[PDB]
Amino acid sequence: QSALTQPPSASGSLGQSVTISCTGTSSDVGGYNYVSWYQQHAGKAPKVIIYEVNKRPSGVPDRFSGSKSGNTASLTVSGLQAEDEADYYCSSYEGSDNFVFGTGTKVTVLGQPKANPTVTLFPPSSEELQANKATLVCLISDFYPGAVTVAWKADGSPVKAGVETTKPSKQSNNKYAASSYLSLTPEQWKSHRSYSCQVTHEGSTVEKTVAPTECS
Amino acid sequence: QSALTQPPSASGSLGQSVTISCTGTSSDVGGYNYVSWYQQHAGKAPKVIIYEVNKRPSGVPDRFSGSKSGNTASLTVSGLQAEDEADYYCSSYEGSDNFVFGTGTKVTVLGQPKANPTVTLFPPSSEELQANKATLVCLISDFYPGAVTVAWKADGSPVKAGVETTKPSKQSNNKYAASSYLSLTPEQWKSHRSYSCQVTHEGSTVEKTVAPTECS
Ligand SMILES: COC(=O)[C@H](Cc1ccccc1)NC(=O)[C@@H](N)CC(=O)O
Ligand SMILES: COC(=O)[C@H](Cc1ccccc1)NC(=O)[C@@H](N)CC(=O)O
Repeated sequence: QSALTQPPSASGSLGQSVTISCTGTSSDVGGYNYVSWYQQHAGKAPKVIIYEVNKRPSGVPDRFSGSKSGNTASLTVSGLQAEDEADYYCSSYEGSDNFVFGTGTKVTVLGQPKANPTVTLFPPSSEELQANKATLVCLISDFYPGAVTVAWKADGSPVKAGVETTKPSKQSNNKYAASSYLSLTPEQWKSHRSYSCQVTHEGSTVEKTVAPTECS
Repeated sequence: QSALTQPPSASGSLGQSVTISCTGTSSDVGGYNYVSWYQQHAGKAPKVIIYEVNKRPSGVPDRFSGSKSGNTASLTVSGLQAEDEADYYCSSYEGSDNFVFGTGTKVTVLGQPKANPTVTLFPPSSEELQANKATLVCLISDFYPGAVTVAWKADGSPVKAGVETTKPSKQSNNKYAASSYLSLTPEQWKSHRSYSCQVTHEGSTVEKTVAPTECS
């Protein structure tokens, strides 16, 4: 019926350790030894890092370890790293082949070094302009925290109009990425001098420009 | 690792009957009758919706069926109810360590017409190769539901590492558009026949190839 009361948040520090614990009743959790832990990364397939309460599949490292106490098991992670930022779930065998999960926890490894973005501007394909099209993409990546402001200007004065930015998403490196594209026209692209993309991240503005190259 | 595989998106309207797949071939023993189907709404904890190919726990409406087709675990949400729009995972238990998890299928009760992705592959601008670096940006715009799958190949052969994908973000036209990039040294760049990016999205599989002919 109900889930296994799991806290909604935790916080650790690079090298430290954090114990995420979920609780239930003496019917599902409290009765057996099948309290397992999952871990999916921000809207992405789950993964198992614990089973039979205190155990791990031949992949999860030695920082992962949970153990059942009362009617509540609990996982803890030391050697805390940035890549550990994620939502964890707790399961537990119920009655008639029934399995129950926790209410979820989102652990945030604090103390994570701050990064300034790396803006890469791109000129329309050698083939984009062949189909009578032209769109520029401002690749903002490798930055942290996860908030940024992307802006576009024409030959010098604002261009805001026909610009689509996307939310910032974590990468494989535990930092963020994010693009922003402009849709021009070969003609709305040629009849100019230089377009530029501006990325303001934590009081640190970056700004690359672009000009037409004949070849690619 | 992602042995089990499934559509990026599977959508329909009310009444319809979407049919998610779990074609986790990867050959396997081709005899793992333990396939589960976790349903994961947004902002909530997953939950076994079907288990053992086709067994259903207490609760689950008959609207759901489960089955293995040679090497294909499928699920069907006939009469697609509104409250059925979520992410639908799938799995097979292996070696008590290998809990392989599908990749996730996000159902969507159609809210607007279907919009296929508009991928445009970008090569590293000359000025960038003038900084001893290459970045290939794959821009995917104008689609729906907001669920895409991106693959990378260098010379036809997959590019399993160095690739980055963003998370679908609604555009001003409420049409999703994500972006994927692959960072590589000018050498890797120049040392390959042609580079290709190819997103997935409900049947269609548009792929764009880019050759390293650059001006620098
Ligand atoms: C997979 O565990 C089992 O084989 C089944 C339960 C089950 C099977 C398939 C899907 C959900 C639940 N049996 C068990 O887990 C039991 N061996 C353990 C217990 O009674 O606590
Ligand atoms: C029915 O719920 C299950 O499948 C669970 C957990 C699980 C998690 C992720 C992927 C597959 C299985 N599986 C089981 O209980 C069994 N596969 C393990 C056992 O028999 O002890």
